[PDB]
Amino acid sequence: FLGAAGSTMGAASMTLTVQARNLLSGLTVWGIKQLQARVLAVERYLRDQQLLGIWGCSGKLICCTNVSEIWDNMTWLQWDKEISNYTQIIYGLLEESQNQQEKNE
Amino acid sequence: FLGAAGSTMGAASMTLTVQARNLLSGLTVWGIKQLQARVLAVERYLRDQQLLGIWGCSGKLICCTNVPWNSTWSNRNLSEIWDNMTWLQWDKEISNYTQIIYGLLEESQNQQEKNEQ
Amino acid sequence: FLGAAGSTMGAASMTLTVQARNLLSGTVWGIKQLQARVLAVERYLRDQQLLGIWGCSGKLICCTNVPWNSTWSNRNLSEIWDNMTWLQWDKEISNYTQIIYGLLEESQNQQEKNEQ
Amino acid sequence: ENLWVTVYYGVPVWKDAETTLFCASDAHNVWATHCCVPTDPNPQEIHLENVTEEFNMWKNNMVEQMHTDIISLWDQSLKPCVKLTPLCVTLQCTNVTNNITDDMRGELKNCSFNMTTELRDKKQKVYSLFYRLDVVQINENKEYRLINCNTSAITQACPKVSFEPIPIHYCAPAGFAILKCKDKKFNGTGPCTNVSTVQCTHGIKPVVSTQLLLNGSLAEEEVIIRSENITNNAKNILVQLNESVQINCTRPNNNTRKSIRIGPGQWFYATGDIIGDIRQAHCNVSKATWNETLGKVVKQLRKHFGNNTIIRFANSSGGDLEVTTHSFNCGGEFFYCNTSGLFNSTWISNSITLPCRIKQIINMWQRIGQAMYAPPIQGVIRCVSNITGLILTRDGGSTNSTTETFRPGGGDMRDNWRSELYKYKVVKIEPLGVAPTRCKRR
Amino acid sequence: NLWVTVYYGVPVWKDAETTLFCASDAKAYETKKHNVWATHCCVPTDPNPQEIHLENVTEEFNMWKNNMVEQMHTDIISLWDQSLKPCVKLTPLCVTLQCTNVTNNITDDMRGELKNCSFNMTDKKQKVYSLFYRLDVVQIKEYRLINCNTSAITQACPKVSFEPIPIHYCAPAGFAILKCKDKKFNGTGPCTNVSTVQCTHGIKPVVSTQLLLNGSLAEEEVIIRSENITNNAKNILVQLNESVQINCTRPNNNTRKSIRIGPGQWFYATGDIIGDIRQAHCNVSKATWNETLGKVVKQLRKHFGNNTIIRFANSSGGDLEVTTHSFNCGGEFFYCNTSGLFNSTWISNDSITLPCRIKQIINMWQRIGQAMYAPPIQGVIRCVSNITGLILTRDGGSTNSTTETFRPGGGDMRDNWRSELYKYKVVKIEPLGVAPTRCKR
Amino acid sequence: VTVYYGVPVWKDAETTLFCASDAHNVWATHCCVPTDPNPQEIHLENVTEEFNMWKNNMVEQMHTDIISLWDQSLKPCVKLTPLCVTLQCTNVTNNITDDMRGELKNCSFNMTTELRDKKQKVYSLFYRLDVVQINNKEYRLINCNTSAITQACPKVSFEPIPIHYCAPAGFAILKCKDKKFNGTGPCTNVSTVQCTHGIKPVVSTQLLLNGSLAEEEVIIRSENITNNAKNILVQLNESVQINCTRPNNNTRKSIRIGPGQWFYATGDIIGDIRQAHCNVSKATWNETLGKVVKQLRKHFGNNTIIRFANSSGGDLEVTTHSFNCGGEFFYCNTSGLFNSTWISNNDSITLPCRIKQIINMWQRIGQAMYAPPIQGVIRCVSNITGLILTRDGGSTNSTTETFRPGGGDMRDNWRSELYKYKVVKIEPLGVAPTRC
Ligand SMILES: *[C@@H]1O[C@H](CO)[C@@H](O[C@@H]2O[C@H](CO)[C@@H](O[C@@H]3O[C@H](CO)[C@@H](O)[C@H](O[C@H]4O[C@H](CO)[C@@H](O)[C@H](O)[C@@H]4O)[C@@H]3O)[C@H](O)[C@H]2NC(C)=O)[C@H](O)[C@H]1NC(C)=O
Ligand SMILES: *[C@@H]1O[C@H](CO)[C@@H](O[C@@H]2O[C@H](CO)[C@@H](O[C@@H]3O[C@H](CO)[C@@H](O)[C@H](O)[C@@H]3O)[C@H](O)[C@H]2NC(C)=O)[C@H](O)[C@H]1NC(C)=O
Ligand SMILES: *[C@@H]1O[C@H](CO)[C@@H](O[C@@H]2O[C@H](CO)[C@@H](O)[C@H](O)[C@H]2NC(C)=O)[C@H](O)[C@H]1NC(C)=O
Ligand SMILES: *[C@@H]1O[C@H](CO)[C@@H](O[C@@H]2O[C@H](CO)[C@@H](O)[C@H](O)[C@H]2NC(C)=O)[C@H](O)[C@H]1NC(C)=O
Ligand SMILES: *[C@@H]1O[C@H](CO)[C@@H](O[C@@H]2O[C@H](CO)[C@@H](O)[C@H](O)[C@H]2NC(C)=O)[C@H](O)[C@H]1NC(C)=O
Ligand SMILES: *[C@@H]1O[C@H](CO)[C@@H](O)[C@H](O)[C@H]1NC(C)=O
Ligand SMILES: *[C@@H]1O[C@H](CO)[C@@H](O)[C@H](O)[C@H]1NC(C)=O
Ligand SMILES: *[C@@H]1O[C@H](CO)[C@@H](O)[C@H](O)[C@H]1NC(C)=O
Ligand SMILES: *[C@@H]1O[C@H](CO)[C@@H](O)[C@H](O)[C@H]1NC(C)=O
Ligand SMILES: *[C@@H]1O[C@H](CO)[C@@H](O)[C@H](O)[C@H]1NC(C)=O
Ligand SMILES: *[C@@H]1O[C@H](CO)[C@@H](O)[C@H](O)[C@H]1NC(C)=O
Ligand SMILES: *[C@@H]1O[C@H](CO)[C@@H](O)[C@H](O)[C@H]1NC(C)=O
Ligand SMILES: *[C@@H]1O[C@H](CO)[C@@H](O)[C@H](O)[C@H]1NC(C)=O
Ligand SMILES: *[C@@H]1O[C@H](CO)[C@@H](O)[C@H](O)[C@H]1NC(C)=O
Ligand SMILES: *[C@@H]1O[C@H](CO)[C@@H](O)[C@H](O)[C@H]1NC(C)=O
Ligand SMILES: *[C@@H]1O[C@H](CO)[C@@H](O)[C@H](O)[C@H]1NC(C)=O
Ligand SMILES: *[C@@H]1O[C@H](CO)[C@@H](O)[C@H](O)[C@H]1NC(C)=O
Ligand SMILES: *[C@@H]1O[C@H](CO)[C@@H](O)[C@H](O)[C@H]1NC(C)=O
Ligand SMILES: *[C@@H]1O[C@H](CO)[C@@H](O)[C@H](O)[C@H]1NC(C)=O
Ligand SMILES: *[C@@H]1O[C@H](CO)[C@@H](O)[C@H](O)[C@H]1NC(C)=O
Repeated sequence: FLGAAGSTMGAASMTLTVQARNLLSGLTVWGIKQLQARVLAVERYLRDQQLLGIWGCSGKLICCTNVSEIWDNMTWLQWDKEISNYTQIIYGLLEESQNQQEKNE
Repeated sequence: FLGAAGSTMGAASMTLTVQARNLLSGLTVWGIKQLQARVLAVERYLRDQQLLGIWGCSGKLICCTNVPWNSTWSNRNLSEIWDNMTWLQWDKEISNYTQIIYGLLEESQNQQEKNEQ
Repeated sequence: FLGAAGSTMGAASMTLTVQARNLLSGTVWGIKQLQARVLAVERYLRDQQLLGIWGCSGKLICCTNVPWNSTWSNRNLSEIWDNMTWLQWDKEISNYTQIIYGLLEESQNQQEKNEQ
Repeated sequence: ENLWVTVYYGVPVWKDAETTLFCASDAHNVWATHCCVPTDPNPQEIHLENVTEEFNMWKNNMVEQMHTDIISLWDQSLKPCVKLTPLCVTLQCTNVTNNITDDMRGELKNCSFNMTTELRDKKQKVYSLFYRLDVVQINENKEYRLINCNTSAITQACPKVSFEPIPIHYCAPAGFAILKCKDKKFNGTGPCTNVSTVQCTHGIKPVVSTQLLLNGSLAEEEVIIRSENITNNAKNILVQLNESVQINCTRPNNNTRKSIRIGPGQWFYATGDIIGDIRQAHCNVSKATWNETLGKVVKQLRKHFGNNTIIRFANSSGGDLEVTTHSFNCGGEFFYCNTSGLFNSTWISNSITLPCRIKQIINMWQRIGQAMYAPPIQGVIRCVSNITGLILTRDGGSTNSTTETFRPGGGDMRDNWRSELYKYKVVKIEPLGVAPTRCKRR
Repeated sequence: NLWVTVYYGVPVWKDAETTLFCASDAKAYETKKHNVWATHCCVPTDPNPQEIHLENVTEEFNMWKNNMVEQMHTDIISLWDQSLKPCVKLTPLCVTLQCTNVTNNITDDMRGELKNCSFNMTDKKQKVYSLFYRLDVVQIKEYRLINCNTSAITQACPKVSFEPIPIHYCAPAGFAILKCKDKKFNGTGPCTNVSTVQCTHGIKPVVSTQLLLNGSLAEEEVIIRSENITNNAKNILVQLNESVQINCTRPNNNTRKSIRIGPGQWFYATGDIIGDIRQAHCNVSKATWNETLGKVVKQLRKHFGNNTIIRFANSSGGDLEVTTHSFNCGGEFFYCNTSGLFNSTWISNDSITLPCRIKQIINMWQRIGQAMYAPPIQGVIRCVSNITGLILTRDGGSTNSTTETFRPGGGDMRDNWRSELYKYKVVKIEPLGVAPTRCKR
Repeated sequence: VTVYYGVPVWKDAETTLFCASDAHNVWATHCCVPTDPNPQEIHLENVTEEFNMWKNNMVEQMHTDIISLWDQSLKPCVKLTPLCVTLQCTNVTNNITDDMRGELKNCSFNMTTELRDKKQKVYSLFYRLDVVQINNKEYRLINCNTSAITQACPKVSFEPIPIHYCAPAGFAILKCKDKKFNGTGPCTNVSTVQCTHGIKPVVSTQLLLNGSLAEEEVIIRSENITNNAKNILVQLNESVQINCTRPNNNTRKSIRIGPGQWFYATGDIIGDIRQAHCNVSKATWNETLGKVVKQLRKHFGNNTIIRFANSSGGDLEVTTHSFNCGGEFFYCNTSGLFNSTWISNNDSITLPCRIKQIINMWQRIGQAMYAPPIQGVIRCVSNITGLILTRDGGSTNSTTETFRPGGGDMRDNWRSELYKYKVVKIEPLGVAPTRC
């Protein structure tokens, strides 16, 4: 599952199908809290799909976009923390690029 | 958002796709009503996507298809329903038999798939 | 809906839309209904994600780059697409479902990484 | 070879499954507590040609779920009601003798007692009538207590709740389906060769009774006898009749209701004085229909016990009234009728009046941590019901020269709800699968 | 040679009845720490209540069939009742009370108004005493509390505030709220200046009768609105053009007497009064009221004739909840007379003082199976409120006359919300269009 | 900037975990989800993760859940308000040993019965700790008229079972397998799991009973070791067995207190009356401290003298070792264990115990449970798995450190097992620069 977390950014790209499937596949009064938890889990799933939708990456695990070269000595949980402060800019740019791509329709 | 009633223009449908960003933008007593509302918002989203999928229009805003237009539905030619009529008015004109058009769209996509697979 | 259940495998292929239409939709009672709606969504999404992983999103029928292994079944196409139904087929290859599915996920993973 | 995997979504396959079913019904009843779901005007069956499927009325899922839902509704309806805990006081009880017929001489008591008032510093003296089944001696002397004052709190059932059965249709959500068996004699278990798919059940009235099943479905053409391991005495026998038998029941006394305020917004409904003379409650079964009906059951029954023997009917075994008598709920009144007048016969391989007892303190789900008080009804009661089946048991033993004695049985409510829901099963639709074809590339 | 084409993102909507969510701004729950409104309507809103103008859209509105009103009414009741569930039940107080009159430094306007009651409170008994207002105590010099024979009295919890804060109702995704911007809109029919919003402007859930306090004002003129102005069974809601300031007080400096009635179960009784005992009252500017009422008449004559005499009169008999200005000031419950406000005939030194009664056992929302006890408030109460609208009714029988009579009245509560939600409508968005008709694949 | 989905990353997060258990018990009727008969764990090669057991929200959740279940379980039970009456006691002198003189009293009282217009006179025994003399000898219960005292239901068991906490979808629990991890800082050899191990919700004070043992020497964990305001949690390598008993053959009288309510009174003791007690092997205890002392010297100096002493003060909940054995509540004197000075250079220890019935559970003032009596002789055996210690405020003006037993806050007991676990939220969506 998360076994590739400590390897390298490149190699970990080969386990994307494992992680994607495992996040969706998984008396009653106090239990309302569990019902709320189930609904929230569904919304989290859809939130990611909805971002892929507006960015034009729907249905993909590896999406090519329109917006040094290491990928060996750095891993996920390192590199992605370093760009935490830049990431929101990127997300805005990904949406903007798709908004312009949509002109051709 | 609902920025126009400027006839059935259709040139700016991208604006209302913000309702497809509906989840991105997001003691229990009456919290049940609020929970029901969250569930229904999800179902409405999924039902529209399922329907576009089954018809072969998924991923697009403007889907040009294989079902011919019938005179038994509306016979106003084109300028009447493009330059002079609004979307609210158009929906009223074809308010009836939408289940007919939808059923035909599903049949058409099934034929398109069997002819390829 | 399930009217095609007794028909042959190649006949039932014409009712895929019919069934897809009703898989999502079609104070004790209140809580049961809410729980039922949540379940319907969860099951629906699990099946759709799986088609997405396999690269079959948006299609009722898709072909993939996975050869049929000769050990999964030993029957002719004239005997598979006719002369039996899907209920029978599902039982006959039941013990390989998770194998085939794993292969489908891997085949698409390779197809996708190959595109950069 | 050259065959390739092709994936199909929307495939007509399924597996047995347990899911949540929801209520639907047609146009203050406890059986429709926000059951705001219409049934179809046409709950159209989809016949499945060439489909044979296995059914099992025993070890089903629908029966247990129905049982659970009924108890839950029952309790939910009683929660917001007046507690009668303050009435567990010593009663001063004497005999009701004025215009009482012989059959009723000792049946009713006239009890006076101290009761609470709106204010904490005030008390009132009141009286009411009770059936002897609800009142017992404290030690020996007119000092009595209610039967459940050493067991549990008694909750008064709320007025304006009828509890009258409404056929309830159980519906499966989304990807689930209910399959129905259309055979006439499927006999409880095994393959059914004539089946159909439905979205909701036919509508089952939650009638609560013992020994005899009232207002259910009839068998088509012939009597059907269903039992798990029928050549045993371990399991009961369910007999579904192919014709109904009417049973005419009554509470002939013109009873009244005495409304007593017991606190700041709380009322107790007491049995008041009776207008006119007092007679015994009873049920009438016509001999003209019962003897023939029973003979038909025997003919069908004598398949499993050899085709050459004597079938006898006898009364129930000892135990609580909830199991030894026939329980009815008519107008909200609770009857416990003596069926030994019906089950008394010898069958050789060649008007019946049943007295009834009445109770106000009820424990119907075989639980004693709860109890309900049934308010009196200000009027005279008559009801006519359809006997659509029986729950019977048989004596055990061996070396009795194949002598078979049958007796009324049941009392376990889950078995009443097998007289319906025997033809239905729930399956999960699993619309995704693979098959080989001539499609070499994606 | 025309073909079906499918469009997603079509600007089409339908009338709808849905569940709106309740929201408040980001400061409301930081300042109003124990306020039920801020606590439960916790979703932050109003960063920018941006409107989308709908060019060329005519939309039909109906304030008397508006589901938003019914939802608000239910939400207010539900929250109120939930808030009292864990509070102390004052059942030890349903004992005979022995009472005498408070005659200590009392004015002439309150003789017999306050009573000093004592009783034996719950193997042990403790004689206790407290002060009560006349309205809460009924003779049976033996007395009992009102609402002691039909219902239980629940003490409101002193730790939770019900002080109104603005409430915004917000559409769930898939829905939108349309606003009528036409000025001088009378609550019904087509509106041509229309815009779309995510949430309402913020309504304070103020509860009052006869005079509506702290609402919004009309932009240009007094607006008279009714379901059927020619009927007599309907109320007339008058939205004022300018506010009228009303200054209310409970001049008596009260103390609190804490009595323990169980294991952490405390009862709060009125202790005694410091200083002179005086009558509670409200003041309005006389000149302002006169001009305000004249404006109401000018815009009322339009429906009755400009040669028709309009007179105002006070309320009919009935319970205080409908005959007086039911009002909450400082958390105390007031019932002000108002007959000094509605006493004139209109033909084509500077203030008015309204005496007020105080009551502690309150039966809210016109229900009778429940009662609430309001704990005493210490010190002296003063508040200033804005009269933003009136609720008037009209006497029938005017057929045989040239004069119409208007009286204050109405206590249904929904009307207090219809007066703010009248410009809003909820619609469902239907983004999928099926066949405008254009091309083959 | 390529978009990837299914990326193995996460961030620390606070969520609600659900309870699961292996297959009338308070946790069994809650932790309804069966556990995996064969749980899996995934080793994460080359993953370093920062852990902090003192900031672990899993502990805060467990604390809240344990209290909530306890309180919910006691709701549908008998209130003992009707029993707050003057009681009339006589000292029990019936073949009582010296150490039990004055411990038991026999009171008569007038209580409720089946009917509200009748009363009954009953007699029962009370432990002195539950009864206060009012100045024949008149008595009332402790906090008789100020606390809400609820009878525990005879039908519910509070025996701890090894409950597991499991992640909801979207979350994972990480484990620190480093054998010497001291509760804070980076940990290598991190594994991903779906559920925690089974943790028995054992309630105790000075000594931590049952649960896990350290594999490599004694491990001492604290938030701030030089700060005397903090407790020191010491994990042992081998357990110390304790044999505890309530030797008196007591009986139980079930009497009616209301229409459908039963009250359980302590009845005449059948056998002779003796003091309750716990047995600790003497040699084992002495070896155990020697191991603890060596590890303490590593923090306080190898030329520093280590001394053990009893509690400095407080009420029973902190001055004694408390525990529950089969429903009975013990308060044991540990001064017999913590009495030695350690110099750098067949017997047993008996700890006398007191029994108390009205329990101020979770240290809440005004809320108490009445523990019904249990008939017969009660025995239990337990494992000391760890100690809670504190140090005296002697500053630096000493060559000797003095350690005393701690106790009180329950969060520290639960931290003894939930120290290797961390909860993280999985965030599968991310981006990276690629040549496409
Ligand atoms: C640390 O772990 C140990 C175990 O390794 C644990 O000690 C065990 O405690 C249980 C419960 O107190 C003991 O089991 C009891 O034994 C008596 C013997 O007569 C039984 O009567 C008890 O039965 C009850 O439940 C029945 C249910 O049907 C009732 O019918 C009956 O009347 C009783 O109510 C129960 O089985 C067990 O014997 C000990 N183990 C040993 C070795 O003695 C210890 O408690 C844990 N530490 C802490 C602090 O909890
Ligand atoms: C209409 O709105 C006005 C405010 O615009 C409301 O009056 C205000 O009510 C609050 C709560 O009763 C008062 O708060 C108090 O402030 C004093 C300050 O010394 C403090 O000691 C008290 O404990 C309390 O917090 C506030 O002062 C008061 N504003 C004014 C000008 O007096 C009014 O009640 C609203 N009308 C209605 C009917 O709700
Ligand atoms: C079986 O069905 C009959 C017919 O509906 C039930 O008897 C009727 O109950 C209603 C209740 O309002 C009365 O108004 C009718 O007058 C009754 N019928 C007759 C002939 O009097 C009967 O109660 C049902 N049986 C059971 C056990 O519930
Ligand atoms: C209300 O009545 C109580 C008695 O029920 C009055 O309390 C007494 O006041 C005198 C004043 O000299 C004291 O000496 C007594 O000790 C008080 N009695 C008690 C029981 O406290 C009280 O003053 C009256 N209050 C009002 C406003 O009339
Ligand atoms: C309402 O108006 C009255 C005057 O009509 C105010 O009462 C006066 O208050 C001043 C305060 O210094 C006294 O000197 C006067 O003697 C009072 N006059 C009378 C007739 O009693 C009253 O305070 C105003 N109320 C409010 C809420 O502002
Ligand atoms: C861990 O680091 C070592 C360093 O020599 C390396 O050889 C090994 O491949 C790394 N493990 C993983 C999972 O990448
Ligand atoms: C739909 O059918 C009704 C039938 O009464 C008719 O009045 C209405 O005009 C029809 N609408 C359309 C769009 O044809
Ligand atoms: C059932 O079998 C017959 C042939 O025996 C066939 O004609 C019919 O179409 C089949 N039914 C279905 C649903 O396919
Ligand atoms: C009076 O009550 C007793 C109760 O045991 C009963 O035996 C007796 O027959 C009754 N007398 C009547 C009805 O006269
Ligand atoms: C009929 O039911 C009995 C019940 O014991 C069973 O043994 C028998 O096999 C069933 N018959 C058929 C044809 O399934
Ligand atoms: C039963 O039959 C008897 C015959 O005399 C009759 O008097 C009685 O009314 C009948 N009861 C019912 C319920 O039909
Ligand atoms: C029940 O009453 C009906 C009339 O309502 C009558 O025809 C029928 O014969 C009676 N049944 C019995 C068993 O007496
Ligand atoms: C209080 O004073 C009024 C003055 O009219 C009088 O009628 C009433 O009887 C007095 N009540 C008491 C309790 O003294
Ligand atoms: C309290 O009870 C005694 C009982 O004799 C009575 O005399 C006294 O008047 C009562 N006190 C009050 C204030 O009701
Ligand atoms: C509304 O107020 C303005 C002043 O702000 C005034 O000029 C106008 O006349 C008023 N409206 C009416 C109906 O009098
Ligand atoms: C209300 O009080 C303010 C001062 O707080 C004063 O200026 C104003 O005139 C008063 N209004 C009335 C109607 O008395
Ligand atoms: C209304 O005023 C009249 C005097 O004009 C008075 O008699 C009547 O009682 C008043 N009614 C109310 C409710 O204030
Ligand atoms: C029970 O009540 C009686 C009443 O006379 C009293 O004498 C007796 O002492 C009471 N019992 C106790 C233990 O207080
Ligand atoms: C440890 O305790 C000392 C005081 O004894 C304090 O100065 C220091 O900051 C503490 N360290 C941490 C990490 O809190
Ligand atoms: C306690 O005494 C009873 C007396 O009947 C006896 O049966 C039981 O075994 C004794 N138990 C112990 C532990 O001594």
